[PDB]
Amino acid sequence: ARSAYSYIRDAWENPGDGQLAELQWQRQQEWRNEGAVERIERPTRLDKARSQGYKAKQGVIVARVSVRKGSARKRRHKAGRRSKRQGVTRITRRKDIQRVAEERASRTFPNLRVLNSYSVGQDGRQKWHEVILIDPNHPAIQNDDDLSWICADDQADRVFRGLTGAGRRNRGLSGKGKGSEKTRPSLRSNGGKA
Amino acid sequence: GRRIQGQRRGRGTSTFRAPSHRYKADLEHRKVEDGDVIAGTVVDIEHDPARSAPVAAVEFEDGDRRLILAPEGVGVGDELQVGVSAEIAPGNTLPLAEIPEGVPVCNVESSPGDGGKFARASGVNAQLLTHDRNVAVVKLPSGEMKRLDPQCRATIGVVAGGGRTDKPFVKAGNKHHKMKARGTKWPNVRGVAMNAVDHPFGGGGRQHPGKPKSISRNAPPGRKVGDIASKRTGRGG
Amino acid sequence: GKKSKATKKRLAKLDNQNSRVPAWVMLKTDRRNHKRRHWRRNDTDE
Amino acid sequence: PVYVDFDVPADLEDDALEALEVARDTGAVKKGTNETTKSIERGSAELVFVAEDVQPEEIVMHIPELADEKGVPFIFVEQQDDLGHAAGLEVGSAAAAVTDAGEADADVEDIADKVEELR
RNA sequence: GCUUUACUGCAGGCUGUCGCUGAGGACUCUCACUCCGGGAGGAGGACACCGAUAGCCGGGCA
RNA sequence: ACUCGUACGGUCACUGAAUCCUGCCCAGUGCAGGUAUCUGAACACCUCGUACAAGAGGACGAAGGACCUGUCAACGGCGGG
RNA sequence: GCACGGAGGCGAAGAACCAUGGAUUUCCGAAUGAGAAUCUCUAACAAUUGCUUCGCGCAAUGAGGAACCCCGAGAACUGAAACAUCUCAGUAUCGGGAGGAACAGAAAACGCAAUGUGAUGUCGUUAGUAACCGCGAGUGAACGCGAUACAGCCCAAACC
Ligand SMILES: [Cl-]
Ligand SMILES: [Cl-]
Ligand SMILES: [Cl-]
Ligand SMILES: [K+]
Ligand SMILES: [Mg+2]
Ligand SMILES: [Mg+2]
Ligand SMILES: [Mg+2]
Ligand SMILES: [Mg+2]
Ligand SMILES: [Mg+2]
Ligand SMILES: [Mg+2]
Ligand SMILES: [Mg+2]
Ligand SMILES: [Mg+2]
Ligand SMILES: [Mg+2]
Ligand SMILES: [Mg+2]
Ligand SMILES: [Mg+2]
Ligand SMILES: [Mg+2]
Ligand SMILES: [Mg+2]
Ligand SMILES: [Mg+2]
Ligand SMILES: [Mg+2]
Ligand SMILES: [Mg+2]
Ligand SMILES: [Mg+2]
Ligand SMILES: [Mg+2]
Ligand code: NA
Ligand code: NA
Ligand code: NA
Ligand code: NA
Ligand code: NA
Ligand code: NA
Ligand code: NA
Ligand code: NA
Ligand code: NA
Ligand code: NA
Ligand code: NA
Ligand SMILES: [Sr+2]
Ligand SMILES: [Sr+2]
Ligand SMILES: [Sr+2]
Ligand SMILES: [Sr+2]
Ligand SMILES: [Sr+2]
Ligand SMILES: [Sr+2]
Ligand SMILES: [Sr+2]
Ligand SMILES: [Sr+2]
Ligand SMILES: [Sr+2]
Ligand SMILES: [Sr+2]
Repeated sequence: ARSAYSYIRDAWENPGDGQLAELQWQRQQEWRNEGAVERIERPTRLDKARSQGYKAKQGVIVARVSVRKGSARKRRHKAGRRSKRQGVTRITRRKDIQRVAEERASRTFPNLRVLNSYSVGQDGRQKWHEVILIDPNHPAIQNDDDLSWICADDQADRVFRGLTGAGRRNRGLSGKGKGSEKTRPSLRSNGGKA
Repeated sequence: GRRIQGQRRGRGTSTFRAPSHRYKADLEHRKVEDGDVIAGTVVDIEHDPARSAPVAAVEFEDGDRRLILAPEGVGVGDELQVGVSAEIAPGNTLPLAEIPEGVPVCNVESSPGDGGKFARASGVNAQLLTHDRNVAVVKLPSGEMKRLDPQCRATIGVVAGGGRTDKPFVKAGNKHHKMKARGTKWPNVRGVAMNAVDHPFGGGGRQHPGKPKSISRNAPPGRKVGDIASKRTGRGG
Repeated sequence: GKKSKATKKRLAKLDNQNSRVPAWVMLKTDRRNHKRRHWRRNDTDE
Repeated sequence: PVYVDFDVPADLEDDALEALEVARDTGAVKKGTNETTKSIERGSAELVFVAEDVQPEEIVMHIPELADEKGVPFIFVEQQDDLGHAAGLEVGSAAAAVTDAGEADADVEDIADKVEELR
């Protein structure tokens, strides 16, 4: 039969309809009053977190992060530029907001490593994402068959090197064939043209 | 070119800041619970560096010693009241609602409880004209009819120091001393007297603005100089 | 000026270094303090 | 609160929890929102409880309407930990379901009846 | 380096539109949101602010 | 920042103590206000087109402009016959 | 010791010397009790975190490293015989971060279209080809093939 989870999932397909609509309207009022990174006891979208790797266990942390909405907050050129490099208003950054959120979360919890993240809405001036972070030093995790991989040295600060699911997608690594000529194995090795 | 003086201002560097560390106090109305059971005694009259007008030090019943924006005619010993039931006497503060139409007031609040925003300069006063259950109409010093929440508090009387403007400075040195008590860069070099790189009006053999002075409201900073969005100029017509 | 305890330790070290290469080092090496300094001609750090 | 559409009197909640406790000793009961959900879906449920202090609310938002289109009666409990204690758990429980009472069928019936009346 | 009704652009301002954003070609309301208030509460209000885009101005700047 | 400031204020400009004075010009340019009619973008809407889409046209029309007015201690002008 | 002196001493109680392991290891320094131009003042994981016995009790982070590597920010001189798209170039330089290598990686692939190939780097080639471009100057792949090395697995959910 359908899992209880499928119901949370199905609710979030139309965050603007039904009970979820009213919940969000209520919640955001409180979220707007909270900081940039608020640790939370439980995921807001359980089905999504469990799907991404979350477990109700010691060493697993969840945090909600908000970021200002919109394009780049770029400073206009003070020195000479050809028309082409004078733009300031329509230029957007290359990292999506979800990625900016994962990094702020990870900076708040220096000892934890980002596992994944998902969206929990936005209003007219900001976006919220919840981020799952793991304590690579806690034995409950070092002994987990599904999460111990994140304890390896080379997984340190993984989010800052684009090793996140959101990181990999933003780097154009989704497709395995056409269109990924300059994204795989890395943007850098391809001269930064992807 | 280079940023004009008006643009250096916004950065709030020392040259443009007011000598705040020398200013005395924020003459905002006292905050009363209700009832008007607040009275104090004028304990002293002082000079206010920030406004070139006198201020009065009041000692309130509950033990609070605060400087007050004093109207004309207030002296040591006099008792002042602040509250809804305060007596309609010069120097007392109360909401416009409690004030009789046709009475000059000063230090009028813009929004109830803000402490006062209008008519605070030397010898000026607002004039309460109309009352109502929803709107108190006041005539401000500029002569404009302002609609205010009748819950906006004011002080009865005109501000102390009237006529300060009647006497000329006579000397640059006198202007100087006053300017040193304000957030202003003085003296003033004319735009026409500067190099083209420094102002829209600079440059040219003889001095003259090589352009009309009435500038559009939409003009960007650095260009908005001269007569800003003038509806008209001159004395004629 | 006024010297701190540390400054004084550093100044003292500079004074000590400012000495001759012992005569015996000459013989032993069979034939110059390249760091000889003068208070006037030179300038120390700080 | 968004999924709650009527308040239950402390007394009623009292009787319900007790009925639930004797249900696990005698009959059969499901502990957990997931198990509770499948029971309501498989139709093997007589009475389902739903805590009211559940945060986030999405975990249980579906129980009410799901129960209606399945005839299954349901009742609210002010606290999550009581439901878990009553359900015989050393932890809390956002929802519970009596999968066939046990020498409590009589009580369960009345509670359901009382609830319907309570709208 | 400087100028301007030189060429081409870029900030910035004004203006419409979409999102924020709700209920009953002009209108009422309150619940988001804004402001005042120590607080209760008051003022305002789906506007404004902010994100996006479109038209006009634009030697302020390249 | 101005600002512990509130029009007897402070911002932006011009002229440059006192004294006697400061004429004519609003066509151009600038600013500002108004504006029946005209013109005036995008989204939404309508027609054609496409099993859809590109696209073509339409209706509506904000600021702006056309047009009218105000203004020279506003840029400036006050000739030849 | 360099270091070719003088004096004196150590070494058969096997010194010197070399290898491995251990001891000692002032102060400043990430610098961490507070402060300071390497010192001072009155018990210290400062600060941010995780677990928590809710007590700094147990732990993590911080800074360094020649370049290499990953993720972000991103010029201009220059070329086009001027110059704006283009070029120089995702170069210089900047912010963040890991390792001994990084990154990638077990198909919602390929599309020598097939009765065919079968994770991913990389090397040779495909090729200055296709594609881009004031269609100017210039920019510029991929599939495949030959090699190198080869390796495939784990969750979420259903049912418990
Ligand atoms: Cl991380
Ligand atoms: Cl003055
Ligand atoms: Cl093939
Ligand atoms: K160039
Ligand atoms: Mg398993
Ligand atoms: Mg004050
Ligand atoms: Mg000064
Ligand atoms: Mg002057
Ligand atoms: Mg000059
Ligand atoms: Mg200029
Ligand atoms: Mg002149
Ligand atoms: Mg000596
Ligand atoms: Mg405020
Ligand atoms: Mg120029
Ligand atoms: Mg002059
Ligand atoms: Mg002069
Ligand atoms: Mg220290
Ligand atoms: Mg050239
Ligand atoms: Mg590589
Ligand atoms: Mg050419
Ligand atoms: Mg290229
Ligand atoms: Mg290919
Ligand atoms: Na971290
Ligand atoms: Na010296
Ligand atoms: Na020059
Ligand atoms: Na004219
Ligand atoms: Na050592
Ligand atoms: Na530590
Ligand atoms: Na502790
Ligand atoms: Na050339
Ligand atoms: Na040239
Ligand atoms: Na080109
Ligand atoms: Na072949
Ligand atoms: Sr680190
Ligand atoms: Sr004030
Ligand atoms: Sr105040
Ligand atoms: Sr000039
Ligand atoms: Sr005149
Ligand atoms: Sr000297
Ligand atoms: Sr619990
Ligand atoms: Sr004169
Ligand atoms: Sr005119
Ligand atoms: Sr293989």
